[PDB]
Amino acid sequence: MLLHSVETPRGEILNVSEQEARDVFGASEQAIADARKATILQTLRIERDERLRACDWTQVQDVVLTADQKATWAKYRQALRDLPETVTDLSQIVWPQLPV
Repeated sequence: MLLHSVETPRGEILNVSEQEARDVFGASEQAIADARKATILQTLRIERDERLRACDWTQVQDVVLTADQKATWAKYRQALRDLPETVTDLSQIVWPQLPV
């Protein structure tokens, strides 16, 4: 996990570790925590969407899988959605790992 954006004293930096941000760019510990909160907040929402759209290869019934397999995968999406879609993602998301 690296901070997708730290607005350091020398300006804005894209895709940077907490180490690199402080070491080279001289980012504040309040600027690290902020960017950490915000990278987490970005990751968890997008990650839920990733689990849906990446596993969409099973959801398209064109694939040659059993109804059981496709149902387990239709449950995979629906279980991620059964978990409340966390607005302002400041809670450790624990969701299903894929069956196959």
